[PDB]
Amino acid sequence: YTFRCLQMSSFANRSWSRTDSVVWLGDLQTHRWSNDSATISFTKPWSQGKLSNQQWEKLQHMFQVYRVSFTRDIQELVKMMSYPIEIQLSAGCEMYPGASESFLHVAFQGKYVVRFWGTSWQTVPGAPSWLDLPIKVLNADQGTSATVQMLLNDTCPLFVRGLLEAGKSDLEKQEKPVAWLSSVPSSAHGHRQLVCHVSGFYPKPVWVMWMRGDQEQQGTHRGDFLPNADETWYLQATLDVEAGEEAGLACRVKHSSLGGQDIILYWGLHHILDAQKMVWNHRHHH
Amino acid sequence: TQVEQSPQSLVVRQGENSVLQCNYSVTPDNHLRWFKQDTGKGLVSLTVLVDQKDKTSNGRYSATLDKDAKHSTLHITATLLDDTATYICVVGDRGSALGRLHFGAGTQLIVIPDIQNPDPAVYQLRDSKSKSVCLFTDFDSQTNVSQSKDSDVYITDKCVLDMRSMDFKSNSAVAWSNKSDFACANAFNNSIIPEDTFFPSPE
Amino acid sequence: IQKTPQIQVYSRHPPENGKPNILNCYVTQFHPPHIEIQMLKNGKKIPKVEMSDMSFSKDWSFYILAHTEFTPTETDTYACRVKHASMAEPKTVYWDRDM
Amino acid sequence: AVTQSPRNKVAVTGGKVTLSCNQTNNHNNMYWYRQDTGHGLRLIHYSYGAGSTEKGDIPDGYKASRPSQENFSLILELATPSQTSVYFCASGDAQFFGPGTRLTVLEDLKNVFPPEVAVFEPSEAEISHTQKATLVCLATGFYPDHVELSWWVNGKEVHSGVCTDPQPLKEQPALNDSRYALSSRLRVSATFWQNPRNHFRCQVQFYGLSENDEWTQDRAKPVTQIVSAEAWGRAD
Ligand SMILES: CCCCCCCCCCCCCCCCCCCCCCCCCC(=O)N[C@@H](CO[C@H]1O[C@H](CO)[C@H](O)[C@H](O)[C@H]1O)[C@H](O)[C@H](O)CCCCCCCCCCCCCC
Ligand SMILES: *[C@@H]1O[C@H](CO)[C@@H](O[C@@H]2O[C@H](CO)[C@@H](O)[C@H](O)[C@H]2NC(C)=O)[C@H](O)[C@H]1NC(C)=O
Ligand SMILES: *[C@@H]1O[C@H](CO)[C@@H](O)[C@H](O)[C@H]1NC(C)=O
Ligand SMILES: *[C@@H]1O[C@H](CO)[C@@H](O)[C@H](O)[C@H]1NC(C)=O
Repeated sequence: YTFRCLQMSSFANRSWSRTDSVVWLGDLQTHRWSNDSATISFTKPWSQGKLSNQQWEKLQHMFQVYRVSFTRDIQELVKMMSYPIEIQLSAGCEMYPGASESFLHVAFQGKYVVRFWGTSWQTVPGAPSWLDLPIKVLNADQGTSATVQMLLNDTCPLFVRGLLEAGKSDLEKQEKPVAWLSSVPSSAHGHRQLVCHVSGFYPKPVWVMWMRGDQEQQGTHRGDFLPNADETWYLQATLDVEAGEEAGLACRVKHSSLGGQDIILYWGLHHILDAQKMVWNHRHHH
Repeated sequence: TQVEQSPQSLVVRQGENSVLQCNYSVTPDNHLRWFKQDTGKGLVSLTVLVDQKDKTSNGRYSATLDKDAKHSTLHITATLLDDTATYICVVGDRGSALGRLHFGAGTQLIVIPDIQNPDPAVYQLRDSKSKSVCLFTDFDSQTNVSQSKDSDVYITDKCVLDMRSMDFKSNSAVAWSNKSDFACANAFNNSIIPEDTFFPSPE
Repeated sequence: IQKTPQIQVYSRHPPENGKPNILNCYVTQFHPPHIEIQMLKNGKKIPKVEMSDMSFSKDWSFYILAHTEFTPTETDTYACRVKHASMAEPKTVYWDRDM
Repeated sequence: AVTQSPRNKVAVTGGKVTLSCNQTNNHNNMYWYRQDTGHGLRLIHYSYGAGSTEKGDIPDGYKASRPSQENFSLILELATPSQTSVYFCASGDAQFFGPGTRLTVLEDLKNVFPPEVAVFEPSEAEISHTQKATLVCLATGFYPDHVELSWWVNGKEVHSGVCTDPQPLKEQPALNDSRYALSSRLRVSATFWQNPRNHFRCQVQFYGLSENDEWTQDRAKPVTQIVSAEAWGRAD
């Protein structure tokens, strides 16, 4: 389970800027913090973990000052290093079964430039040389360094471990996939691309293949894992066959939420009927 | 106005201890610095306080910091006449070059000399070039000199005079008038003067 | 560098003509993160569109999720229209259930 | 470390005034504050290195410039009464402060005057009563209050037994353009004053107009000058 705090900061000019961030434990969103807002918002009932109303308030205020501070710093760094500017900051820890490890990566205009490593900021190999001075300035602050180290070394792992027992439930929830078939013209003359749509499954790991009874098709392509709004997943597995060779193919879906009982969709009664309920005029088709 | 200093002006007997208060609301508060400003010259650093509950010492100077209360005090042990300056509290909002300094309006510390034997007297002095002044002098620094409640008459403030040759010190104030009929006897009767004050006749 | 967005339109449940459903528009791989996403039924905007908060991948590029409540037909069209600094004209990608 | 020039300056409304800072410390960050009673220092303009310049909290009326690591000028294009202050530049990464510049901007140069200086001889009564003798110096009728006062004995500046008021005082407290006066005391032993061989000189340095200042008025030009009065000892 990888826990990441993700910060988005935009600087349009000297006077206008905003910063927004969100927090992910695994693929679940736990917090959100908008520029419009004073405080960090929970997106789960258990987002506080095992910290107490006092402990969290202190950690919150800590962040509240940071956000104001980070803002003025960068504006000043820019006056030093003679807009528009985008900064991205990713920090957290990947929990091992032990034990763990931490990270605080910073990106500038889309590129990965700085990390916090050991007791200070350093520029990542192959970084621009103008950043040397800003890092020299930023490393002269003992106070930030101290608080950042505690955050990474002690505070972050002790927090996440709180979430993993508090969100025991929502993390180990199971959701059954629902699949359906369809096909589209291939890019090749007289071939057909067949689609097996799989939707609404959690957790993420899943097995989808095109079969011919025994032999699973080697031309089976797995698409990207796309998200649903309700924290479930979407995948499609496609197969290119020469038109008139669809007959005898089957989509097979293996996922932990079913147990032993797969979804085996055959190309041809069940199929025919579902293809009738999704008919349309085919504008526009790509 | 995030850094406020207390008290506004302080007055101590030469040899005694003096306490100076500083309250700030600057956020964040990385460090707090005390400066001395010798009237006419620039600022000069005495001490810095960093930790959440810090306490430093620069010989006779000693300072304390309490961030939880956002408060610092500067103590001076065995004040000297040299200590007559303005003391300025400055707070820094970062631990690096990017920080802004936040200055207090300062505390004005006047260190009055001790005078074990006064000789209160007012003398008339005549101009070396062919006009006179009145010199009020050798009173103790328990006396204050009021400024003239008269149009044409001028009176100065207390001034401390150190003859380091003999380690003898005295206070003095000059009054003069454009007007002719100006006796020295009634020149400082704007102030409360000691019962022993020596008024020599000029006639 | 100024990365250009990719648009993906897909439904939450198997599409059944005349049955309540949700349409997802996932926009990815763009830069800078300022973006404007509208969803259109028959070329006109939709009154209620829910957005997710924005994030980015391990490759630092931004993604976001727009979704709307809809019931499909044989005749009705649905598209996702994106405005962004890397495009001179706004891109429009129509829903294609067969994809 | 940190040098400033000039130390005293007198301007007219609408004149140009450059204030020069210089540092041999090799720092990057240079600052310009101004000091006024009840305020604490206030940032006008600051700098991160050669060729860079920045607005402080109160930069209105001021352009700054940093030609090199070493020098940081504050420029006043159109001087105004409001800009009467004491200015400090500082160098460093936090800071180290210069000895300050005192500037006055006046509505008109018409009322600027040098001091008249006079020494008053020690009272006989004081000699008999205390065995000590106090000379008293008196600088009068000068405007504005930019004066430095020293005591000189036998051709060498003394500090022992010297006094000067902290403040000048207005010769007419009610009037706003009033002239100023500053007193100073020098006390020595009777027998030291009773020696005719001894020489006493009061010196007042006054800051006024410079080389390139237009003066069309009738009276003598109230330039930056030294005015002195003097006395010798006597057995009587
Ligand atoms: C971080 C992992 C821990 C996570 C566990 C908690 C989970 C709870 C979830 C809540 C959601 C959180 C929102 C997500 C936020 C993203 C996390 C990123 C962490 C950032 C580290 C925070 C730094 C903390 C120290 C700080 O506030 N510094 C402040 C205040 O410091 C001042 O005040 C202090 C006391 O208040 C001290 O006195 C200090 O000496 C003084 O200077 C200081 O001003 C820092 O300089 C601010 C910047 C810090 C980040 C640097 C960014 C990298 C540099 C970019 C380079 C490119 C620029 C070139 C153009
Ligand atoms: C947090 O952990 C880091 C890494 O162990 C410590 O920081 C330094 O680690 C580097 C190697 O990356 C060493 O070379 C340094 O000497 C370490 N610093 C110190 C102070 O020894 C860091 O000390 C830890 N922080 C805390 C407070 O626990
Ligand atoms: C700063 O930039 C944004 C453009 O994204 C604009 O809305 C704002 O008005 C700008 N401010 C200035 C200084 O013009
Ligand atoms: C972001 O928030 C700050 C206050 O925390 C505000 O000053 C700034 O104007 C905001 N930017 C906008 C309008 O997006």
